[PDB]
Amino acid sequence: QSMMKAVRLESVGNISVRNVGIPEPGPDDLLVKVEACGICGTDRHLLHGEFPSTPPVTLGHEFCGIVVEAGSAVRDIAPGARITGDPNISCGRCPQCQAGRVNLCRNLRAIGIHRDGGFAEYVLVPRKQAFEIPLTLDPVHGAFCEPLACCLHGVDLSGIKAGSTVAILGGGVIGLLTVQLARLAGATTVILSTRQATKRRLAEEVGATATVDPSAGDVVEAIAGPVGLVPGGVDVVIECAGVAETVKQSTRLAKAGGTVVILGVLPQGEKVEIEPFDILFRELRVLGSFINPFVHRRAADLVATGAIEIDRMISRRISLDEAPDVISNPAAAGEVKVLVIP
Amino acid sequence: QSMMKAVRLESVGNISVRNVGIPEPGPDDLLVKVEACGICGTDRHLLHGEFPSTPPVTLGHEFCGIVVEAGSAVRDIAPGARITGDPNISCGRCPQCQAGRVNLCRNLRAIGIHRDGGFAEYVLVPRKQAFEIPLTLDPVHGAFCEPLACCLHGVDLSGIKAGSTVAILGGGVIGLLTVQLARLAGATTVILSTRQATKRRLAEEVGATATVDPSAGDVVEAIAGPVGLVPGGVDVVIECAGVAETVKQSTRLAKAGGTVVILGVLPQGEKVEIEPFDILFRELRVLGSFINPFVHRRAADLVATGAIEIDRMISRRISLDEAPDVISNPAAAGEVKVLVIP
Amino acid sequence: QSMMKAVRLESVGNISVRNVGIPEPGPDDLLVKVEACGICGTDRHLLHGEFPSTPPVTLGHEFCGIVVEAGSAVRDIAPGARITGDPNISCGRCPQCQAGRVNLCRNLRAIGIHRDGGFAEYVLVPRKQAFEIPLTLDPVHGAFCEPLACCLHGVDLSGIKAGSTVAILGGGVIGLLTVQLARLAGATTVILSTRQATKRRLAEEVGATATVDPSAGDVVEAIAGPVGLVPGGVDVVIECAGVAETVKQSTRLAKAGGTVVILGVLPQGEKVEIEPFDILFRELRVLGSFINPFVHRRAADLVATGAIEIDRMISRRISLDEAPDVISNPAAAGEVKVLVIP
Amino acid sequence: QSMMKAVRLESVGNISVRNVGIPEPGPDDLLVKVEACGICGTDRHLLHGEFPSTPPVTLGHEFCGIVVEAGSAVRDIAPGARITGDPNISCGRCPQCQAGRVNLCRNLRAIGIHRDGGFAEYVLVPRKQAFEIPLTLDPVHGAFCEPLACCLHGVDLSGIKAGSTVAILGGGVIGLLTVQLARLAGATTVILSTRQATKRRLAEEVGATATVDPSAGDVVEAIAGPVGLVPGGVDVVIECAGVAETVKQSTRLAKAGGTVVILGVLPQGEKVEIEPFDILFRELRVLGSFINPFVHRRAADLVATGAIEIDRMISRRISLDEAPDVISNPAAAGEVKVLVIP
Ligand SMILES: NC(=O)c1ccc[n+]([C@@H]2O[C@H](COP(=O)([O-])OP(=O)(O)OC[C@H]3O[C@@H](n4cnc5c(N)ncnc54)[C@H](OP(=O)(O)O)[C@@H]3O)[C@@H](O)[C@H]2O)c1
Ligand SMILES: NC(=O)c1ccc[n+]([C@@H]2O[C@H](COP(=O)([O-])OP(=O)(O)OC[C@H]3O[C@@H](n4cnc5c(N)ncnc54)[C@H](OP(=O)(O)O)[C@@H]3O)[C@@H](O)[C@H]2O)c1
Ligand SMILES: NC(=O)c1ccc[n+]([C@@H]2O[C@H](COP(=O)([O-])OP(=O)(O)OC[C@H]3O[C@@H](n4cnc5c(N)ncnc54)[C@H](OP(=O)(O)O)[C@@H]3O)[C@@H](O)[C@H]2O)c1
Ligand SMILES: NC(=O)c1ccc[n+]([C@@H]2O[C@H](COP(=O)([O-])OP(=O)(O)OC[C@H]3O[C@@H](n4cnc5c(N)ncnc54)[C@H](OP(=O)(O)O)[C@@H]3O)[C@@H](O)[C@H]2O)c1
Ligand SMILES: [Zn+2]
Ligand SMILES: [Zn+2]
Ligand SMILES: [Zn+2]
Ligand SMILES: [Zn+2]
Repeated sequence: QSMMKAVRLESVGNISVRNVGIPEPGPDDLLVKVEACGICGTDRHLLHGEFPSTPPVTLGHEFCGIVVEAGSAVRDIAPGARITGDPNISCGRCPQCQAGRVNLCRNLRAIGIHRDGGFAEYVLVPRKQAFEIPLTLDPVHGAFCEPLACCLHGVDLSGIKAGSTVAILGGGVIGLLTVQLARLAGATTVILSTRQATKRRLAEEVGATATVDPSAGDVVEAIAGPVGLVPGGVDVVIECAGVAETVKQSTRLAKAGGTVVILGVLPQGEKVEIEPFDILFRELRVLGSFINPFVHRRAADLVATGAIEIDRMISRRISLDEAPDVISNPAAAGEVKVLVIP
Repeated sequence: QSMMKAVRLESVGNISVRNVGIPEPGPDDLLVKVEACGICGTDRHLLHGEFPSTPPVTLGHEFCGIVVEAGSAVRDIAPGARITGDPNISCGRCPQCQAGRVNLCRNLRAIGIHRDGGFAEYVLVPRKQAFEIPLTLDPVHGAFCEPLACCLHGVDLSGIKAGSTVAILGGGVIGLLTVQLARLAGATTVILSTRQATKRRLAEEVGATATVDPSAGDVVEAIAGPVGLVPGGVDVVIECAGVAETVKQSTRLAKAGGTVVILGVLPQGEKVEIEPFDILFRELRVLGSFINPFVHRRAADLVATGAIEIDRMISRRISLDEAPDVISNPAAAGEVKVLVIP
Repeated sequence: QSMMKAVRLESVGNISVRNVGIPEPGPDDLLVKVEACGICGTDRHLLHGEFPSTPPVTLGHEFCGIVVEAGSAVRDIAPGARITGDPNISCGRCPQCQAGRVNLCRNLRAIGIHRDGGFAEYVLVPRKQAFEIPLTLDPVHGAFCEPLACCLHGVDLSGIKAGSTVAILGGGVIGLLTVQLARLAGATTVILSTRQATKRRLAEEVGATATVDPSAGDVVEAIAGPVGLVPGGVDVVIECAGVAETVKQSTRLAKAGGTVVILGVLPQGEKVEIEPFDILFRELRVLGSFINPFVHRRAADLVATGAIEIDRMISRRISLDEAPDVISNPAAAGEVKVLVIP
Repeated sequence: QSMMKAVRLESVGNISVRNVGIPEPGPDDLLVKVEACGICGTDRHLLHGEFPSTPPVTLGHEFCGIVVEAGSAVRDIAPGARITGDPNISCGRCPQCQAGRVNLCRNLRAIGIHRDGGFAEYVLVPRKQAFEIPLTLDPVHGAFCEPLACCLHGVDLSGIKAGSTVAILGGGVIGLLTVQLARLAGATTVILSTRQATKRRLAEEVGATATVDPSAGDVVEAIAGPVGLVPGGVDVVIECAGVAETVKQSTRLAKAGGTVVILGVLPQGEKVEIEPFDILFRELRVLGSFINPFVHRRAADLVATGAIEIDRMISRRISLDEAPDVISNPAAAGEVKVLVIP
């Protein structure tokens, strides 16, 4: 019996590297030897039961790798191909799915959450979830297609176009990918707010035209106020922090007629105040943006053509054995993305 | 000197019928003999200084009438024509105006607020604000084009289409016109929530497929709950009450992927709680809708073709002399729209 | 061995009723006892090889019926349920599919074309293609969900909204369903052009505000000319005839800023002249509309709620044995839809 | 009496530099000392009566300059300010205008066509047509805001977004500005077809990822064919040549589900063949794009922030006296934009 290492969430709180069998693919699956899988802040939440899951299960939902076996029903992608995986499996038979709102599937299953994921030497990827990318690419770059696709869906919703002004709240990997996607979609002012200096400097290397530090003073006045960066507000605010303060500032940063996109996840049940008078009189749009419906191919192509800076986003590369400790502890100071390389 | 009665807001709190000169039109104005002007809940707010204004000023911004004099620069509408007036004058030179967001003009002036309005025998209407409608029409029907246009802008924003399910919160004139516009835009379920029986019955006569009474139990469960009218939520919620409770219920009535449109005006500075987790995970849209940008002609045409029921919306017809008392007191029990006929 | 009648296209030109085995469902299929299947003009084309197919094959792609067996993997629709079938099976793995353009799937297979269809006592319907509708419904009404869904996609593309003016060219079943969907989507003028009197009268019974006869004079002048029904053109033209003349008139019927939607199928390779100067200077939109992407559930719900008149659309009800003759001959004089009842 | 040179179109065929009075502004006008006015191919058409005009009239509709006098009603832009002018004056009172389709105004008047334009030392610009830009800017850059705004409207219509693939047909100033706007709007492949080598090289300096020469072989195969640049077609084709061949190739370059935008002006009455079968079965959009509705401020801001390369677009700078000859003759070999500097 041929074995492999896998980082397994045994149950809420219990995570370790274990030896498991190499899975064998059904007729519509690909078996993929993982080149990289990214660690997400969702993975920490999954560990502490803050998001649901079906333990025991191999974590990891941000991965790419080389197809080493195809199932008998798969005929258009062969062994040797490189793919990135869309972890979100929609059912195709519920009313959300039949309306094209596949991200809102009521039977949604995610690879790395309800099915064994990418923190392992090998991972099973159903064919429909597999997106082919060039062999000439840097081997780890494909691991970014998933978080990039989430950001691209948000940027699509926002209406950013040539000449837009944009504020992004939060300088994690989502904020920083969003800075880049904002510039690519034509924004000529892209302001990023984040408390860490290192992350502000990185924002500027990957496209931010300015940055602000919310420790240093009132961000709303710094950005939107009479002597701020963009007096009267920006066209688009993208909230990428998932904390009450940034959600709360978002509408006051928007100009009249502007849009707020909520990418950040605030804990369930937690409440934040809005002012409906202002939403009406300034005709705002407040839009939730959830995962990656029909954008994975575009995301894969952006990475394939080198339109996105990926290398500066990688803070660290670790082994499978090191993963449980990194996932069990909070992120390090200037940390953007940690890649698990099996 | 030829005179006329006008209902004048002398200053905050002070309203009475006065004799004023018949205005003489500039070269781009029409002088219109008023056939009807509607009283709005905004008119009560204006009286008590809750919305700003430039007193002393003739109130009334929902009117139609017969052109009796044209200014020298006006050449395409002659004396004898019937028109309805768009009260909202945009400047055309500020950045909102140049972006096509004329409802967000930073120099906005409204007839009946910053300029003498329609509670008078005659009213001056700049040509660009005048929309011609048929002489064969019921003389008072034109007075509804303004509130109808506000509702039409909201319905446009909402995305209601053939087969949509819709909940409307508040059974004033805006709610009830919105019920009708929802059906016309293709909604096959249109549910109206309002506390007054009389207004629920009227809702059903003008297109509501069901009504609910928020006194009688939990509206959210009655509409969206497992054994409610539309289990799982409606496609579109239009909030037309302008109170904290309906704003607050709106998102919980929407299905995943749904839209909330805020038409109702909540007092400035007043705060209401949302749950950002739900907005994100259920990918909601929350949209403010403000007045009547580029929809006045369509609104006038809907009234001209008889697609909207207007007669059941008129609760009472009063004289100029009776107006100060009706405006100074709260609305009567089953009151929908009061028309001032000079 | 239990048998059934099926109308089989043996090969190009060869069509007859044959006895075939009752199919047995795979684990994701439903076996459906057909209550009705509609005959389409596409079925005549399929017979004469003008559209491709994989003979021998049972024709019929417009059907509804009662589930009599479920495959082992199907758990949410049981025997006894009534369903309508979406005949268009998309692959989910090609680039069109992954972009959400499932109607443009490059591996598209249609029930009744590449797979055995509904002109039989029983039909296999993969679960994802099955849409549940009420048992209380008229048994034959479900057979209209497919052509209705095609029309609904066209009407969605057109931008028809409250107060739109609309011309529809061609009074077959597509034109007539489109008249109804135009009114439901809020059009207040809906003009239908067709040469047959009987079909003009029917158009008026199901929502057309006027009709025109292209034999009787210049349709462009009758509709759009200075003394026509809508001087200067309509907002939306929907071409539903599939002949060179209606395609050619479409742009001249549209007002400046208007939209043309092409629903009609003109023979491959056939050419029609446009005037690019006019398309530019009058800023027209010309849009192709192809089948039924993500609209089948909405179509099924419109039929379920009785928002569409179906009974007046049924010209005749025939047996399986009568089908080969009706399909082999051209349509009769006032013929709208012929239903095959097994 | 203080005088100035002006390039005047005396009547069809007759163009020369003349001495005219310096105009005096009405109360809503600005008097602008011209820093630059661009020559357009429309100016040649105007000379030979191919487009209408109201001679005698000063030509020039692509200009910027310094405000030297304000009319008494103008209070927000003072002498000393730099502005670029929107030449297209809409009436605000026709049905197109009231629907927000200001580019389709039926009473449209253009500065440089129906009113004295920018080929003069001074030009009158009504305040609403004046867009302020920075004094720190290169003095001639403002002259590009008008053609840039036309291209921006086209790019908005096209739906180009992050990751789009694009073909542009014609390498004049419109094509080349469109290459730049395509890249800025997020296109990762931007292919430009033009016969002149010099213009292909320039396309590559300002953002084209590839270029093709339609003299060298079949452009449709070179771009969209099985071994072309983008097998199966691009997302967006923008036709910028205004000749029958490029209009005709446009649809065959588009992928299934793609968009064609027609910016190019083909002579009135001239006809080109389309294939309606292909438009339907490949669900294409063919969109006319006409001038600059509500995009002038965004265009001015793109030039103000330096997001567009302007200097490489200027082929030559000439005096007023040289203008009649340049306008009377066809454009020179590698000519992109000629600027008249008074
Ligand atoms: N919608 C979706 O489909 C989707 C997909 C993936 C992730 N997410 C969510 O998106 C959010 C960001 O994810 P991530 O992976 O980038 O997480 P992250 O590493 O937590 O990034 C968020 C960052 O926001 C910054 N921040 C905190 N408070 C702030 C404030 N008041 N103002 C400005 N910045 C502040 C922090 O950096 P400093 O320490 O420098 O301030 C923090 O690192 C999370 O809520 C995550 O759950 C959503
Ligand atoms: N966005 C715009 O451009 C625009 C334009 C015009 C007006 N407005 C605003 O729209 C709102 C409605 O105007 P209107 O003229 O129709 O005013 P209205 O006569 O005040 O109508 C609102 C109605 O809502 C009902 N209501 C109150 N609490 C409720 C609850 N908890 N649940 C359900 N219904 C409730 C009341 O009827 P019952 O007594 O039967 O409950 C009340 O009559 C106002 O806020 C107004 O300022 C906005
Ligand atoms: N896009 C899609 O997904 C889709 C789906 C289904 C069908 N289709 C296509 O849509 C078209 C209509 O289908 P159908 O089933 O309704 O077919 P149909 O029964 O052929 O209807 C077309 C009708 O157009 C009328 N007509 C012919 N020439 C005309 C003219 N010059 N002016 C006005 N009317 C004219 C005819 O009626 P009179 O004899 O009264 O003139 C004819 O009956 C066909 O081309 C079909 O292939 C497309
Ligand atoms: N929609 C609007 O609002 C708007 C605004 C301004 C201008 N326009 C129009 O847009 C068009 C372009 O204007 P422009 O000022 O850029 O004019 P231009 O200088 O005439 O540019 C068109 C260029 O197309 C190229 N061309 C000709 N035939 C070609 C072919 N078969 N394939 C590829 N390229 C070809 C030519 O360059 P080579 O010699 O290198 O081929 C020619 O220089 C004109 O029709 C103009 O009227 C429209
Ligand atoms: Zn689903
Ligand atoms: Zn303004
Ligand atoms: Zn496919
Ligand atoms: Zn106009």
